Amino acid sequence: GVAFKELFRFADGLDYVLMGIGSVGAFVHGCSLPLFLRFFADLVNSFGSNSNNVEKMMEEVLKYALYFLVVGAAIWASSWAEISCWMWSGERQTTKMRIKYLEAALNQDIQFFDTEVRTSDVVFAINTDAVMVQDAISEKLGNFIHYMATFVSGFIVGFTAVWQLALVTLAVVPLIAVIGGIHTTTLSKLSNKSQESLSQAGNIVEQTVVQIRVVMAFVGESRASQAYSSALKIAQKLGYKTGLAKGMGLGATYFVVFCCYALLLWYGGYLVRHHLTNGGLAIATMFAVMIGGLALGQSAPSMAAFAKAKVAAAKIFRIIDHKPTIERNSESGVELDSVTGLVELKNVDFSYPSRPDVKILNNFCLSVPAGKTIALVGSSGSGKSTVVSLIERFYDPNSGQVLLDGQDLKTLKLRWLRQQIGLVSQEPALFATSIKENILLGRPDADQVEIEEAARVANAHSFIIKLPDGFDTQVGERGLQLSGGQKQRIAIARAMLKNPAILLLDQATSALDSESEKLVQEALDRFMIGRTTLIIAHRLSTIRKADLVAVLQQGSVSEIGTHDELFSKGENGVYAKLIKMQEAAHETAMSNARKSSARPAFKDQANSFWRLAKMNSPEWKYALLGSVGSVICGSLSAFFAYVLSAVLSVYYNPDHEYMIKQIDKYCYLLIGLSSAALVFNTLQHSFWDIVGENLTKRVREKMLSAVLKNEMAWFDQEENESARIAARLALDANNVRSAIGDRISVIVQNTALMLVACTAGFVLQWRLALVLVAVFPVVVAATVLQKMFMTGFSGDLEAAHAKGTQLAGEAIANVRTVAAFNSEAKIVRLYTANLEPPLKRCFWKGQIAGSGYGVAQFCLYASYALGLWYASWLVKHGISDFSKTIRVFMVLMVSANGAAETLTLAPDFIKGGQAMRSVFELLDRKTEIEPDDPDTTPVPDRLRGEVELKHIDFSYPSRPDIQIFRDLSLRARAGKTLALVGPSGCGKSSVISLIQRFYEPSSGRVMIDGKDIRKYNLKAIRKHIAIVPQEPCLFGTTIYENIAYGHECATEAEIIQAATLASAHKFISALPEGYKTYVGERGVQLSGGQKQRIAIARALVRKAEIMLLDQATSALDAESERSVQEALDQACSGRTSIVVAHRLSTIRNAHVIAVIDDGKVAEQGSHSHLLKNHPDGIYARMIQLQ
Ligand SMILES: CC(C)[C@H](C)[C@@H](O)[C@H](O)[C@@H](C)[C@H]1CC[C@H]2[C@@H]3COC(=O)[C@H]4C[C@H](O)[C@H](O)C[C@]4(C)[C@H]3CC[C@]12C
Ligand SMILES: Nc1ncnc2c1ncn2[C@@H]1O[C@H](COP(=O)(O)OP(=O)(O)OP(=O)(O)O)[C@@H](O)[C@H]1O
Ligand SMILES: Nc1ncnc2c1ncn2[C@@H]1O[C@H](COP(=O)(O)OP(=O)(O)OP(=O)(O)O)[C@@H](O)[C@H]1O
Repeated sequence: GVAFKELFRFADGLDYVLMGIGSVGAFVHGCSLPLFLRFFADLVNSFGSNSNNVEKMMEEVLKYALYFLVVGAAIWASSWAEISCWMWSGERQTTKMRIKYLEAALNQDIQFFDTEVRTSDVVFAINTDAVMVQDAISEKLGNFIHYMATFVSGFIVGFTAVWQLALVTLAVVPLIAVIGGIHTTTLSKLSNKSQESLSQAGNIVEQTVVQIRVVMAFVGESRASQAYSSALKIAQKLGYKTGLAKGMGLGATYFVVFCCYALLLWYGGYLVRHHLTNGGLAIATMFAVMIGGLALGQSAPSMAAFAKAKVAAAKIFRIIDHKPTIERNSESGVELDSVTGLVELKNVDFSYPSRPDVKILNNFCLSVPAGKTIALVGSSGSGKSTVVSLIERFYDPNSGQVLLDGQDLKTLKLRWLRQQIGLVSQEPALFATSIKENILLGRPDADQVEIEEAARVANAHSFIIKLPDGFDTQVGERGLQLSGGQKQRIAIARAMLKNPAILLLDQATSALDSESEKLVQEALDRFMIGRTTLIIAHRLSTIRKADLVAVLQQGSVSEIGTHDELFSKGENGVYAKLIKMQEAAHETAMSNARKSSARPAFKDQANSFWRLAKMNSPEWKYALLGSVGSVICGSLSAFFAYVLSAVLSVYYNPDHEYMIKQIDKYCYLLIGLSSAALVFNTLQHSFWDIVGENLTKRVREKMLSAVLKNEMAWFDQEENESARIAARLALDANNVRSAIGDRISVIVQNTALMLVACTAGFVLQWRLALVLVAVFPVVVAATVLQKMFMTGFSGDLEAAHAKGTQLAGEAIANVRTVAAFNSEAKIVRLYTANLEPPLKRCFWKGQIAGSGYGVAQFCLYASYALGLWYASWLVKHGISDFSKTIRVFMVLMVSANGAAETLTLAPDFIKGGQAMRSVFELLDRKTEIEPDDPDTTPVPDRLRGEVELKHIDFSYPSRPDIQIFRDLSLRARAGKTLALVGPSGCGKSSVISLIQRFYEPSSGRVMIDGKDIRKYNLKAIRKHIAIVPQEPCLFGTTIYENIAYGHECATEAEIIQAATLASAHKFISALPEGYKTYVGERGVQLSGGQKQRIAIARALVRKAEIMLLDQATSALDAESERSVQEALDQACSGRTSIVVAHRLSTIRNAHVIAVIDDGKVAEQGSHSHLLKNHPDGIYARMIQLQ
């Protein structure tokens, strides 16, 4: 909360012009609809009280039908200057704010991102705070002068027209506005209890799409639809009451509005027959208070955005001003002439200023000679990037002088000092630009010639030519998503252009494949010529090429020697322990880097309006009562325009005895047809939600029941991942609710007006009811634009500014890399030119949408001055009179307003969603493997378990390049063991994926008991085969269910004995709730070793003859692994087993051990066989490894 009138601090001379015009021109538009009614009261009062002198009919009406065109045409230059000088004065005060919010955050030291505000929010606050400030300069101030103009002019064309009918009307507007306040709140209670329950029943599909490999493995793909049904039966009983609370919520408006014109239109009839008030002045005074009375009601939402503005701007002015203390522009600095790379650190102690007690650096002493290959290889977790983060002078040391040619870092100029030092971190940084721009961030003023040879030295120039756009390829969201080595070599070239004198490299090839890390070292050795070089490395090749090696120890330099002297010490020194931490990062890198790859016209609406509304036919008895209630509220929207009209004819009758009677009908009917509005308005909106929701639940339970029939190969395809399936069941399920439900209640009750409004037109006077019906399109159009107003034109500016935000998103997040260069003037000048095409676009939407509301409020107030011109032309030529003509006119205009307050009450159909394409694509995709196929040979009794593979070839449809299996055959015998091993990670699990029929082999037969797996019912053949997954994640339920999720039915004693045989029952007996303990992702997270025990407890319940054990290791307990295997000795009692593991002691007693090699078996035998008959193979060497 800064204040008001400090938001406008970026203002200049010209923005004090666009707010003068945006205020006065928004004041003329406010004082119009009051000063239109008094040209309407004075018209009818003169048109209707001269029924004997026809000469004072022409020059009276034609005078006031030229005060409508002026009131018309003065809403060109008062609504093409309000809407088009605030939405352009909120683009010269927000856009100049986002520039200074990036000139004063990237120009701020790193410690500001540590002890002040997080880096998670300063990337957030440029997106969410710099929009809700912009909505309080432009729109919600322009919609606030406009109301106080209507409000004050609501009470001066009011209280001086008629005294005593203004005081009564002002005692009514409370009774309306306090009921419209009940209507807006009690919906918002259910609007946040309903969708919260949908987020409860929205992750129940997320606990199946993520774990699809276990759900489709077992039979239970139906029983995880049985929860998603019953978790939405809650979401109807929070949806049925939404209609019944909106049904009475409109009913208590049409009860008060009718029963407050039973008074104001009686008390008007008391005034005329005591000679105080005419007939124009008693319908004008009645409206001009009920215009200005309710126009104060929308002055609160424009006020509420002046509360969130002044506080969400206060988070931005914290960073704008914010004096630093480190001397970046230190023009009282010194300069050198010839550096040599002489770097020394003496008695340096340093830790972070976030935990000011640690001793990360403790008397650090490094001596770097000029032009060497010195390497800092110490223990992990001992800094090992903070040491790099001081030679750059990110921070400042607590105590100790950092020497550079015998000079301190607190002497030179940082703008000049950072130019000599090149730097490559572990992960590089490339911004959403082209290629040459991401190269010129090192040095600005190089030509094209110096760039092209340098990237060729870095071995990047080859595939840049292979790119289609060359060096103008837009790297970022587009740019065909270059690989990590390709991202690496550009940043290597980004330092080569700079020509540094000192080199700093921290884990260059730590995340690169064996192909490109050779290619990097081909470029590094070219770049390490004659330069002072400090490399923290990852492999021995740099260590062998290292000149001098220093060894850290707990924040202290321990060993200072060479590559050979530290190697000659043997295991006496720490250099042998450096090997112990070396290849721990070698093999775990590209195994896990593989895991990143292994884990990854009107005929369009022809039947989609009809096939959709054909499965919506067990409920026709609830949509032929809500159509009855849509006609009755169709009449009462137009019957009210008749009573208000025909009273206005009674006021000009000189018989004060027909006037007491013929008011006393139109007051008693107005109460008698007020009680039959509230009763028949909770049938129009209540029964069009019981037809509403019971379609929507019937669609959500067919989509998930038809996603789970697609093959496993369908499910990892490009768009079918986890976060994109729940979107197709959240957007497509709710956007299809508003297509059959709303647009029968709207299309009918905007026809029940026309049979009652135009009937009064084509009975009383058949000639006036053509000209009004010909101009009847432009009236109902012009009321929609008065209702698209008050929500503001040009909404949702996230889409117009999502491209420019991405450059500020990556720049703040890379604040060490950006400040490692002097690239803090280009990220300013490139944040500019991502705004200049979305700045001119917001301009020309001002000059178009300003006039598109400008004309359509002139064609309304002109078509009133042509309707009421054809009134006096009939009276002058004796074809009609006053009583029939003004009874026609006000019916056809007040009903015309009542039409347009239907289209903006049930919105979102006029291409509100074309999502009907996305639904029927998903319900009607055809599979190739039917998971429950009728007419198939059944499963026999409890079989011997003959697993056998014959001449099998495989290829994933995601990557059909590499063939996995090349004429592979393998046979499990009648129930002993077929334990398999192999090299190169747990990708070997793609043998189990062939048995489960998750995929299809390229050639061969998958025969079981001499019978193919295409000759069984697929759920029936997935009955007898258990499977332990690799990394078990669990369901957000009880442990008692996750073990009961292993059979069709479940009994108590079967769960208890099996978990005891699983040997997890002990600590389960020591848990707080034990079996009924709530686990998953919403409660107690467990250990990975106990996650293994639950998964093994799952598989034992199946009593499966065939069993497929994946990696049962990484249960870090030598006691438990032996004891579980003792039970696993009994877990194969007459059972066929494939056991796939790592440690050879598990397969020590295995019958048939085989090795995967090049799509073929390598060796066949066991422990006593392959060490006897083929002792020179792979099976003997890995025993010495373990
Ligand atoms: C026949 C026309 C010449 C007419 C006078 C016209 O100028 C005027 O703009 C009409 C369309 C408006 C002006 C005031 C409006 C009313 C504003 O005050 C009312 O009585 C409110 C009460 C309540 O808010 C209703 O939902 C709308 C309702 C009932 C409006 C119905 C239509 C109007 C009567
Ligand atoms: N503000 C901070 N920024 C970074 N590290 C911090 C900070 N405060 C404390 N630290 C500690 O500094 C340590 C630096 O990490 P570590 O010593 O494991 O090597 P590293 O810097 O991560 O090496 P690399 O970046 O090459 O992986 C962290 O373990 C962290 O606990
Ligand atoms: N879930 C998956 N979907 C599609 N393709 C995959 C999947 N997992 C892995 N792959 C592909 O298979 C390749 C290697 O995984 P695979 O399962 O073939 O291991 P493997 O060759 O059997 O390993 P091993 O050396 O242990 O025999 C990867 O390059 C990857 O592209």
